[PDB]
Amino acid sequence: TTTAEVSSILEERILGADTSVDLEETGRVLSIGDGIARVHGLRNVQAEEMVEFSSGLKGMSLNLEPDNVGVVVFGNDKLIKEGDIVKRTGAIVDVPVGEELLGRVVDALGNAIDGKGPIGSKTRRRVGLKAPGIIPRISVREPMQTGIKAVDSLVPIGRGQRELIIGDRQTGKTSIAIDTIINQKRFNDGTDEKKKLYCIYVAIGQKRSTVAQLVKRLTDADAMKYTIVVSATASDAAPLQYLAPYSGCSMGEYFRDNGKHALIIYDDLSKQAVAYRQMSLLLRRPPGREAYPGDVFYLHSRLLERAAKMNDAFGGGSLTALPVIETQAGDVSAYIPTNVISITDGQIFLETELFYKGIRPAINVGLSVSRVGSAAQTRAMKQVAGTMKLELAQYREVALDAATQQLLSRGVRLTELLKQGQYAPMAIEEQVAVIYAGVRGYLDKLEPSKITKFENAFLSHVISQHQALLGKIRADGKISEETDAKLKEIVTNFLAGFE
Amino acid sequence: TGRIVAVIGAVVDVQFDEGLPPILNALEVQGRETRLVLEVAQHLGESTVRTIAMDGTEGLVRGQKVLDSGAPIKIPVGPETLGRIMNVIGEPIDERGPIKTKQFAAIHAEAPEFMEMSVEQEILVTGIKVVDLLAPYAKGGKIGLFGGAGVGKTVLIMELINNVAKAHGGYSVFAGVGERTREGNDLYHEMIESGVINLKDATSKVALVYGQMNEPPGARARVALTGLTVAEYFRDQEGQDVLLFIDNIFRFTQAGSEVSALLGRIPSAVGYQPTLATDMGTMQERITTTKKGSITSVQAIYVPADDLTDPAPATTFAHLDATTVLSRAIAELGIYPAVDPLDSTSRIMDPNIVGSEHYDVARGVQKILQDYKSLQDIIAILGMDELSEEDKLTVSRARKIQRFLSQPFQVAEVFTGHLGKLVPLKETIKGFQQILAGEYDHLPEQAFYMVGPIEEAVAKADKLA
Amino acid sequence: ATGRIVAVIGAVVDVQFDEGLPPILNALEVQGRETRLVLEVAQHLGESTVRTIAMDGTEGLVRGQKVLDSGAPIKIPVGPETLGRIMNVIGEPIDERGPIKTKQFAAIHAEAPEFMEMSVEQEILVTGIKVVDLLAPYAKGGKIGLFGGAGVGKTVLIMELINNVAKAHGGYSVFAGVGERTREGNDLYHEMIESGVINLKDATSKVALVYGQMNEPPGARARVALTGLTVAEYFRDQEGQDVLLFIDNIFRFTQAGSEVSALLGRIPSAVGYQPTLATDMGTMQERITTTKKGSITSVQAIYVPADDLTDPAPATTFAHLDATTVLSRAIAELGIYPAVDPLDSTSRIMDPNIVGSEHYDVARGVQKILQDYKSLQDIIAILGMDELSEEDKLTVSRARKIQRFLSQPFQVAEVFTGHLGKLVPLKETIKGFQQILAGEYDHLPEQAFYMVGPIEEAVAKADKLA
Amino acid sequence: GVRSGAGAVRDAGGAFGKKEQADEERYFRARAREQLAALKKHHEN
Amino acid sequence: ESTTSEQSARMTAMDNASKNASEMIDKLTLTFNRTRQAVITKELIEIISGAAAL
Ligand SMILES: Nc1ncnc2c1ncn2[C@@H]1O[C@H](COP(=O)(O)OP(=O)(O)OP(=O)(O)O)[C@@H](O)[C@H]1O
Ligand SMILES: Nc1ncnc2c1ncn2[C@@H]1O[C@H](COP(=O)(O)OP(=O)(O)O)[C@@H](O)[C@H]1O
Ligand SMILES: [Mg+2]
Repeated sequence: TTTAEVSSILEERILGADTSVDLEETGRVLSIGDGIARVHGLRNVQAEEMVEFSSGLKGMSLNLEPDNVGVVVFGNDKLIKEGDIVKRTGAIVDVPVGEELLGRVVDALGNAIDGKGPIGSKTRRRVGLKAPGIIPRISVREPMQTGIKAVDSLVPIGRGQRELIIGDRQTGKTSIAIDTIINQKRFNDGTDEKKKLYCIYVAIGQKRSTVAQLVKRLTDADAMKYTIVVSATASDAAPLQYLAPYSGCSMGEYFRDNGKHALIIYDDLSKQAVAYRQMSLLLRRPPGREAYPGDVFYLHSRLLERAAKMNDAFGGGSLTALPVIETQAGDVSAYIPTNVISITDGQIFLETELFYKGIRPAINVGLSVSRVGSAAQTRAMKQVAGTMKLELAQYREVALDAATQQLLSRGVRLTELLKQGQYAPMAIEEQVAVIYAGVRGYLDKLEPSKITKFENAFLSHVISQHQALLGKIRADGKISEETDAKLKEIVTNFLAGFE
Repeated sequence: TGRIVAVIGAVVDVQFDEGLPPILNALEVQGRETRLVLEVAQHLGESTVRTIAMDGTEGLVRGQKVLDSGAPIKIPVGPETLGRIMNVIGEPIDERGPIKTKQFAAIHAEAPEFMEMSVEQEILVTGIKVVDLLAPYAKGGKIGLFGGAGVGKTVLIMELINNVAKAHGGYSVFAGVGERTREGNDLYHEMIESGVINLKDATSKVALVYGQMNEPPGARARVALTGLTVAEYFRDQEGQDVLLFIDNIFRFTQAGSEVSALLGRIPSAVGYQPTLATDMGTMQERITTTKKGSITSVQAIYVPADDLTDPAPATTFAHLDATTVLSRAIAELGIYPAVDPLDSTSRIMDPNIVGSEHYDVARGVQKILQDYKSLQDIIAILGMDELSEEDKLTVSRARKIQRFLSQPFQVAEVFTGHLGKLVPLKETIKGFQQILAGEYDHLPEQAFYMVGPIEEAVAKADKLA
Repeated sequence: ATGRIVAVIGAVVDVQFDEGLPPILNALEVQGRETRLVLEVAQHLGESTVRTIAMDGTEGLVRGQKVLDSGAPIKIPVGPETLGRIMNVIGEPIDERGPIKTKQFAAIHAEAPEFMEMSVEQEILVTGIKVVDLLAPYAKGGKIGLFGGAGVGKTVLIMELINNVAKAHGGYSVFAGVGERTREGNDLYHEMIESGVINLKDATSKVALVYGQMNEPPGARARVALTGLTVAEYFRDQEGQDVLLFIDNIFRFTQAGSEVSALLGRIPSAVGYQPTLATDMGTMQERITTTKKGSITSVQAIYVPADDLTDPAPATTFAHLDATTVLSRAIAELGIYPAVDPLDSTSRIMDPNIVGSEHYDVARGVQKILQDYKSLQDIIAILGMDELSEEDKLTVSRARKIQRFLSQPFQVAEVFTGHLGKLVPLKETIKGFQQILAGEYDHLPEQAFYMVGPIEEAVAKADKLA
Repeated sequence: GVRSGAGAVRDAGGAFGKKEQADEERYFRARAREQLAALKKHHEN
Repeated sequence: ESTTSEQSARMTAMDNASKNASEMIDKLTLTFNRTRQAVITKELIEIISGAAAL
């Protein structure tokens, strides 16, 4: 038999009462279960069209069978029963978009969950738009300062790039993203209008309490006013977690297509992959490696490929993506991690060994790369970071001769220099000066355990009285010869004073 | 009222005429001596709903009438559920008469909304020095209690219940998922002896929810939700800092996998249900800190094949906020409680949450213990005279610390005759800070064994010689 | 003949025709869409109903929508006018430079060259890379594969091969980007514009581009490789030219087939792959061959899922390659770039009659000493270096020096490491490896051979750290 | 929990198993040579 | 002097060998867990496919 060969539909046909019910635009649920609802009717429904149930839940018409329609429910299937009336909305599944969502904590479908009122959106954008082609894109040029010394120095992230934050549990993957969100405040407050970065954070499957605490952290740092929090937590149904990344991706595409720059944080894309695997298995589709569907790579590719940098012909906007992949026991060579690595333009490994030893952030500078990051790096930061990277690589190579002893000492000093606190992103010029201090051999004399104290004092000293030099560095974008001499003099003076 | 059309295994299909019950609705089978509750899981079509059974399906005849209760499985809840044992369907199984309460609550409830969630991490002071110092329990968090028998896990559970009842004035719920009947009876009588549950007056502090291993997988899949509903009543209608216990979460995952397999759903990796993450989330997200109160869950964990990367332990760790491991080696060393000071970790062990002083003290204690491990290795290999004076003083301080972590328990007073101590967090921090500062280096090693506040340690030192 | 859409499940659309069922592999245009959605017939399900694979997104398709049969397979513009242009799966110019005005069109699906048309001529394609030239030399007009995991160097290696050969190649070149990063395609397009291999002003361009990327639906990604292959076939056959066919990545073709076969209604094969995993791969690959009309020197990048060479998709493709280059993540961890595995990369022209006696002897000696070192690695790992014999220590030192010396900087990788790319000739690397095996450089440090080109650079780097 | 047993070095058939087999064979070849020499000297009597 | 030095060096070398062996043991344990899970998943997928194709 078939789904619509049920006795009730047959009775409706033979009795001739198939005229009163509107089968063209509405439908009745034949069988709700396993998260997929079969609907009889909706003859004029479209593929991927969003349909709303009687209870209030909305669903996406995935399978258009000859006799029925397979609708995935964006919510708990308990509220859906057999015989419920399903009606079309006449639109492919979309999400409210615009600047009215800035500062709003929304769910996968754009509904506000912060209790601050309805979203005042005026335009809706489809969640499954194709990524821009070859022509509309241009190479990544503008930098995207994260505020992390290790990131902005050794693994620079461009504006429009896709950089993966990959690591194990409790390795600071979320902390890097949060600091990046906070770091943009300096650019957003100013009137540059080309360095503003409207951040977006998407929570996929993580705890509701964690998302609430993240929102509290952003509000306390006055960073909520330019960020959008799309929440699809663990309690939310699997379709919501599957759809959540695409909703935030569309929200960022709005900024991308209007000449503005946006940042999207796909936190826990692995949890989205797990949710999609659940959806596929409940649909009885052939599983593959690790019981995953065969199209998980497409699932992540059609999402991350939308993040790109547009040329001046298409407004010159951009959309930077920082997906987060959770790895088990640091297994980089796993299905989902390797799929995401094959998509992103880099990775930031956060080894649990370094995190345990106290190296926070736990970036594995040996294995962390950024393919298109060198072009999108400021000249002064590049000048210091090239030498820093060379010295760190040489330190890693050797880790009793005088030369190798000096190399090991310099490497230890630089490693202690890269250590940074939480929720305190640094300005680009401040990082340039700090790295300049270590690179030019002004820390070889100090004991390694005193380097952090030295930096804490040196930041305060420079940011207070020597503001002119930092402003000159920020305006120029490079460390000039006069700038080099002045910075050398002041760092030597402070080193003498520090004692 | 429907009729049974399929009795395949524990999966029973009921066909209704007038009104199809929604999913997760309780169906009561007629004509049976003992209540048989069926939970609707699917709508198969043709006015037929596929249900899983909460009891044996023998004696079911195609055509038996089943009544739709109109709501999910509703359990008796209230202050009168304390000191009682109830199964998944809420029936009392302690043979002490019906549990007479005022209101019932459905086990299947939505997680608290985003606004209801608290936005500030807060430490739940358990009164235990080792726990409150090195692996503090976040209020509304989840704790993974590692270790099995021979390490006093049940004693620790009873002492946690007693401490939370005495300090925060909050009751506790023990939901045994797949718990052995013999071990269930032993725990019941041990709790009776400890006084955490009283059979005479209404001073009991634990509400027991037992799903035994001989029950169908559907029963063990919802026993955790039953206990969680019992805790939710206290959190919401009374605003207490409830303490939920799940022994253990792995059997909850196994019951979920069995239930999914019975419904003919293609399994995920390592033979787990496709809805493993979603079911675990729906269970755990109700364990949070609302504005009225909070629920803190101390869930025992069994790691299958000793593989922390298996889907069940990984999904469980995804929700954990702290871990307490009871090492048999520590118990053999004579330190009770047997919480391992090194392997136990807490996510809230951060200066921004517990304060700079607490974080510094805990980090110093852990560093001294690790240095003691290294020096003990050296002493095992070389001689004790090889190490310097600094190494000897660090060894002495670390021994004093690891004997100070031991603490008498009120629940064990009747056995060992030693009065139990509820050490406040401030006293614990101050004592360990003073020990690290070398203030009490002249006191003997046994001066800190099985004492509460450091004042009792100096008193015991005075008692010695 | 016009049909009506009956089923829309993913990228698979089922169409029922009142009369005139279109044959298999026939393009069907869907009427009523702003874009051009074209369906490729895959099965005749009976009851005058066909099952099709869509070449674009199926969003907005309504059951009963009118779709018109084109009466022919998917045809693309082909000819000299396709050089210097970007095409999609169905031959639509996506470089917004106007229509591709070619005098003829070619069907996407064609039969592979027959047995008699095959050619057996074998030469050596010196690519200027030490590892490739020494151990697994490439043959002109022979299929080449670049195996590797995720981020091991496949794209960098294929770009280096392009920079080395295609710019100096007299004939035309065809690049087919299948399931790769779109920004990589944009970078390649701009690099070829800057280098002059693609000219936007006059008809002097030498390379034609076809791009179906990872953003495309699985139907598109399963046929873009066929589009690039068809362009290469035209350039090989109807013009008698020597053509380079760079494909990256070719595994996405198999992945797209696996994605669509689940909906097509096939019992899955091992690791959830399609049962027709080897048949379609063979049909696609055997068309990429050197016939007697012309030669297609093809370089194909093959993704290796989960770094598992035993996966069916990277396992069945070994039989279709003359020269195999297997990158490894473990080598890339040691910093040896390129990450070519010297004990897993093989070539068919590695024979003393073809490559020369000296070359074969040097390559075999290098492989032997590397295998001996790898066998000794376990004892070194557990006990220590001091437990080995003196000859064993000498072999370990020489093998580590060889491992360092295999690494070579790339011109395309200059912007990454800051080291100038080096293009060694075949004789120079032969002499260098022969000298290293002989023992002339048993006094230099191991690091003297790292990221250098000719052995003269190694000896001029050794004395720097005197 | 995964555990091991006795005589698992040769079962793996790795470098250490072959090393142990070769060492045993080389030692017992010498021992057999010595025993053969002693037996021949005895048989001469 | 030689026997004292030899015993000290023997102890140090055996300790280093034990540390290296333990490191290899944990790496192989992770690999073994991955392989075991993969085997279980593969066999279950085969069983499910065989049942569904019936
Ligand atoms: N730079 C830092 N310095 C110090 N502590 C840090 C730093 N970054 C993160 N942490 C600590 O790490 C812990 C949690 O880190 P975080 O949530 O960012 O990691 P994660 O791996 O993304 O987590 P999860 O998988 O739980 O979402 C907290 O205790 C926090 O204090
Ligand atoms: N020859 C090389 N020299 C230095 N680094 C390389 C080389 N080849 C690859 N890489 C590293 O690999 C990355 C690019 O890998 P890619 O070629 O994209 O692999 P895949 O195509 O498999 O993703 C770069 O970030 C670079 O650091
Ligand atoms: Mg690539």
